[PDB]
Amino acid sequence: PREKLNPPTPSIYLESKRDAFSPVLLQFCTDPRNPITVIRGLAGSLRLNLGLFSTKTLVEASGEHTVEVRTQVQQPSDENWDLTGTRQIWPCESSRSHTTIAKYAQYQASSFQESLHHIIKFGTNIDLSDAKRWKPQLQELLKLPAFMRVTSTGNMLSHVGHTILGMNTVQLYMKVPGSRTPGHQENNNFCSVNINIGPGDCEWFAVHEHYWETISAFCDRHGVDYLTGSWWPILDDLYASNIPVYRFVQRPGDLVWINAGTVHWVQATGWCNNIAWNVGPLTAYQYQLALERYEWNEVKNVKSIVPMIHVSWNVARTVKISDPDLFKMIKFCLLQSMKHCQVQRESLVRAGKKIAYQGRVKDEPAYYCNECDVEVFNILFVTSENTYLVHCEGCARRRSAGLQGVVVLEQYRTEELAQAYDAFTLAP
Ligand SMILES: O=C(O)CCNc1cc(N2CCc3ccccc3CC2)nc(-c2ccccn2)n1
Ligand SMILES: [Co+2]
Ligand SMILES: [Zn+2]
Repeated sequence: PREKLNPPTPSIYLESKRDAFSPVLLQFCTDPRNPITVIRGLAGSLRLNLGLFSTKTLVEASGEHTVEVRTQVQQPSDENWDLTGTRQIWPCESSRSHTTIAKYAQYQASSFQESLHHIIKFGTNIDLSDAKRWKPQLQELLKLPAFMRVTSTGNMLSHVGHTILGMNTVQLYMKVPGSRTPGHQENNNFCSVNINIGPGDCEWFAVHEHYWETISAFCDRHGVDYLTGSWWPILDDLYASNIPVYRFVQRPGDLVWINAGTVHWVQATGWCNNIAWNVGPLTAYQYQLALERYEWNEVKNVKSIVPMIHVSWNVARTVKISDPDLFKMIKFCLLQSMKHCQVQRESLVRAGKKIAYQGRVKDEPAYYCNECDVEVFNILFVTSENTYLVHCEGCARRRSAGLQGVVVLEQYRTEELAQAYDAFTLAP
């Protein structure tokens, strides 16, 4: 029906700072039945100074900061045309270039005044990770309830132990009308927090995680990579497949919570800035979706930007988990991980290959394979290309000389993992 295919937007209006900090808010935002939530009056209720994220303030703060520009043809939010302008298509291609905040600002400001073109420029992926450079901005985001913050005990990304750019650091987007964010799910299905600084609106579209394989099938049919390509759903295709589509406007000061694995796309209707980062709540729902996308990525040779094995061990070492469903999932992941390390050690020892203990140091990143981008946990196959390259076991073995010239390192002895694992118990 027309009613079921156009579901109402899950919405919250905070009348007070107290309601912002209610446990009811966290349960509403993370409810699997709410794929996306818009929190009206969030900035006002928390007295957030969003002026700190105004274009004028940003220019003064770091005018020469790099902006990744996406050049796009301006089109209505429910349209994406082929080159002839006669039919709708899924692929939504852009050109990628670079400029500065100061220069993008002048373009943003000048277009805004002139309104008082066919081709537009979208200022993307602006990196607000530098804690000194963006101190007042980042400090302002400490006013949010804990579950929404960049860093918190209940956020899996706060147990990584190092920076994951754009996930546990804030990204800024500077927009003019028509600036288009193509359809996607977040890295490893992690939740996202997005605030419109404004002065104008953003239009949002979203589909429940449940339907993602159908959207992936459309992408394949229309010649674009679902996981890594740039695409814009044809709404009529979605409706013809009985897929409900959420549609709403995000006004200045409104916070959008993108729940785990929600497929979403966005278009600026006015001139505005957006800020965003990811959160991974420590729930069975989020953890399951994170691990299944982790496994699917490996099938499809796509890098998992969240190193889920590394993360699961860190969580197990420090966090008390009381939910039996989530505990079981983490416990299983850890046991599989120990077994996988063990198989590698045994085959290395059978081959007569030496393993050196390397250990871990503070702030050390998690490693990925240079050839296939898979997470490489604990047992590292290392080659000298000063410059060292890490490989997974398969790719190391595949080298023309096999393991000749490859040094194998171990970052955690069996006993280290066994002791961490044994201490990880279900909390009362
Ligand atoms: O419009 C907004 O306020 C939110 C923008 N969100 C974006 C924006 C964004 N990009 C800027 C938008 C854009 C425009 C045109 C082509 C490609 C892209 C992708 C990079 N990428 C991502 C992304 C990437 C990987 C995993 C998860 N998310 N998210
Ligand atoms: Co995104
Ligand atoms: Zn590999």
